[PDB]
Amino acid sequence: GEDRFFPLSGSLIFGKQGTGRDNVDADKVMITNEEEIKTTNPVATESYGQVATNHQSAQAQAQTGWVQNQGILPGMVWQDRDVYLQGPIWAKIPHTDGNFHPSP
Amino acid sequence: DGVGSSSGNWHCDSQWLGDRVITTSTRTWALPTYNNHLYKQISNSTSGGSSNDNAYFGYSTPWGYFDFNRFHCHFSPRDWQRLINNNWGFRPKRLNFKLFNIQVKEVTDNNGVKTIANNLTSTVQVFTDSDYQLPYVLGSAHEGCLPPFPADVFMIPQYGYLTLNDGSQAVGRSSFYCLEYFPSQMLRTGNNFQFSYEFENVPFHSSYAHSQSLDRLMNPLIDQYLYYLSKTINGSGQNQQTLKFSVAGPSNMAVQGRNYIPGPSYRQQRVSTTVTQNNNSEFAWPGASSWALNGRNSLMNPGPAMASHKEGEDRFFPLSGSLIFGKQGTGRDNVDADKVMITNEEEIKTTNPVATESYGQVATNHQSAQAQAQTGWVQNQGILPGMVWQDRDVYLQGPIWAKIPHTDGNFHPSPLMGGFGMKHPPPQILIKNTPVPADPPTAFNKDKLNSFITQYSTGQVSVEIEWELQKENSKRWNPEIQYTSNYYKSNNVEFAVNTEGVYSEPRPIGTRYLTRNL
Repeated sequence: GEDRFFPLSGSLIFGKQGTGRDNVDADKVMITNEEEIKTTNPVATESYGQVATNHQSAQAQAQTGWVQNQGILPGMVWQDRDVYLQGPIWAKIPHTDGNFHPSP
Repeated sequence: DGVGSSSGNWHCDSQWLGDRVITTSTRTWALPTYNNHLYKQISNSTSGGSSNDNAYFGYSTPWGYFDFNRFHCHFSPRDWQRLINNNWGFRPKRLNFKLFNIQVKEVTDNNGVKTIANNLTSTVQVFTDSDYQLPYVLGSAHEGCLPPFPADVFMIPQYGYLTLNDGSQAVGRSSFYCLEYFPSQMLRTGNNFQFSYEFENVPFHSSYAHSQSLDRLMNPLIDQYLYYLSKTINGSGQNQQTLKFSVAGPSNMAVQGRNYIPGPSYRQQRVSTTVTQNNNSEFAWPGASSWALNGRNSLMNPGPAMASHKEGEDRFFPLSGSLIFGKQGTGRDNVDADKVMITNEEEIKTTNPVATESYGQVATNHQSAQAQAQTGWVQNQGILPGMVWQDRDVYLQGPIWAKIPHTDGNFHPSPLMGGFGMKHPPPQILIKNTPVPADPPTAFNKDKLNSFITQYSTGQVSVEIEWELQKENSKRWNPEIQYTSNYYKSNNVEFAVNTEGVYSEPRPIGTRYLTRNL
């Protein structure tokens, strides 16, 4: 319902034909939208959720904090970033001891 | 096959085929009588009731076990060099264990002089647990392995295990195992024991470093076709805001986009070797990263795999994250820093974050015209979908394999201390002197016989492991780092015997010298 904003560094930004190198106006580029993927995936600009930070008691109220980042859990499901016609087809998975879901 | 014949010969050699090396090694051992032929339960309360966080309940057995889980057992320092200089990766394939030339000796102690005599008919009994039914203690990096130097004689360690407890008290689920209830193989002098084992397929260990870091994978000559937000404020003064974009390229290196990110981090406290720079407080236990289980804090010893000293400053090390090996002839407690050997993670800093430093930074709120942007620090990070790392390095003094606990699920079960995690590892090999009782009373008595004969056994073991090698294909032009000996003169030779006969290993030796492209 609000498309006015976008994640700072999380979005893909493509330039329009004949676009300068530096300090080009917002209308010179093409900003990518993640809208489709919001069913399985959290909003990039918002916290993942909320979690209890202490134990309640008769004396103590319950305090809960914000989860800013979250790793994988065992029940967790997501999708990969969308494939644009202006974007990369493949990538090389670095050769390493271990990697998780090596999708670029 | 008799008393006079020999059970087997001494076969110790390393034969290097192109793709595989076979390391045979033979030692001679001495097996005492533990617990006076008794099972006994042990707890903290047996040692002392001082700690809750330190609490245990378990059983010590008369049995003892062979442990060959360190590389120095199977490799000479020259064969380790030949391995780590010429090969990218190595993996174990098969294992062959022989036990032969067993000889049992009764100690008859007369109060004038203690006398030792050979006992021909006595037996020693040996079984391997191939069903992994007994608790598997080998993967814990306990002392008691084969000695590194083939000429030493080693005493076999006593077997024991821990089970569930609440405090020092047992739980209904705590299980008691009778090692005597098993089909062991009894054998006398003139009998030999052997078995073979084939390692389940595991990934090669990486003996290579990386020749380019994860954050520089790009072409330094060419721009990306993607843009970043370069400027927001359009100038000093009120109401100056402009979204301005720029092509990420060689000029601004950091802001480029990347397909992959470094591995997870669990932050460690940073301790400096030079002692004046450290805080004047007991921060060891209080200020250390730990993990709690069942209301019980287990200090986080090498949990993740992370670079140690960042770069250019090696003076410090992660508090509990580093591996610390002791030098030859080192005390048990409060030994000085120069008595031990501190391991360096330096190689792995290309794909992995520095252990002592935060993983990164993250936005903690939404900006607005009224509100500034606040960002916090990420102290620990889990796996993400684009995340890449490497495993901790394999030292010649360190563990070869570990047993992956049998559980519903696990992620990348590589042992955090090092080596090859295995669902079914090489089976434990347990050995005990069969008891010979002293003269029983002439009248029958219900009570079990508590009087035995002082006795011990000897013999030789042969541990033959077959390895699989991944050879260096590297195409780089310039020469490569290798492991060398310091040419400069010294009173002694490194990795050689002393004047009084004490063998020692001067420093730890990792596997990562050769490099490879990331």
